[PDB]
Amino acid sequence: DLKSLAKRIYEAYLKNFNMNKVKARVILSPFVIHDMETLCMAEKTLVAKLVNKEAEVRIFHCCQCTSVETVTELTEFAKAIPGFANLDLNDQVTLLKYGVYEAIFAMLSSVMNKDGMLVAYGNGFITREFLKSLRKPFCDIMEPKFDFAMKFNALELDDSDISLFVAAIICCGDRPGLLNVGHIEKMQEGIVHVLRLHLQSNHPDDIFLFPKLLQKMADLRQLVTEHAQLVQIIKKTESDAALHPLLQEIYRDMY
Ligand SMILES: O=C(O)[C@H](Cc1ccccc1)Oc1ccc(-c2cccc3ccccc23)cc1
Repeated sequence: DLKSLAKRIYEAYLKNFNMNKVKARVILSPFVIHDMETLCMAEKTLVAKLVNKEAEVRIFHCCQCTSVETVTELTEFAKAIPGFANLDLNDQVTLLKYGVYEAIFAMLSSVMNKDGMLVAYGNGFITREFLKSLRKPFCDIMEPKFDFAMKFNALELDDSDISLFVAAIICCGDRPGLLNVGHIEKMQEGIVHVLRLHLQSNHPDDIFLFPKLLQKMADLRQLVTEHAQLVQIIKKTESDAALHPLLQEIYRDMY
């Protein structure tokens, strides 16, 4: 009843996300981008988009491409959440608008380790060092995300846990401008119930796992606000680039 919903959500997650934590950890052992030199050759194989321009922009263009891919996937996933489809159109869109970036960063942790992160479906590996060497303000984009990932990854969740977490992020009753707050809260109530009990079953060796995750939720909301603004800065300060149209609509006057 509760069990089943966890199965249905986990399977939806498995069908709809190209990257998951089992597949990432397996990979994490091909091509390393660690300096401007190795970056260029990376751009002779991996990235088929910009295919000069300032290195900082090339990098984060490639990053926004993946954001958009994930927004697509999160939409597919959400449709498979029992009940989601039945929400008002405008609500489904508002939930995803305010939800996707929080969920993006949650799942990004899966491909990050203390050295760097998998990129482009796990065929690239850009070092944390390298990113930290990019000119301001670009060297300050990914650092807070690695910070979050190291704390998240310490909880040692698996995909079954993550799938329910991501569902709970999306189905959140307090996003600004919802119509049927009542119904979304009822949905949230159900999922969060399943999540807490699931964590207790799956990880009986950690009493406080569920509360730890609620704290991570708080962390991600702050992480997203900070990201929105640093994005805002870069839009004003740098025009050599341009933000993807779809991301422009998501970022718009939210936080
Ligand atoms: O939001 C995102 O998609 C990423 C963060 C992320 C990283 C890795 C995986 C998932 C998400 O942040 C971005 C940061 C910077 C730019 C960007 C690039 C070039 C020109 C720009 C001009 C103005 C504003 C922003 C510009 C795009 C996305």
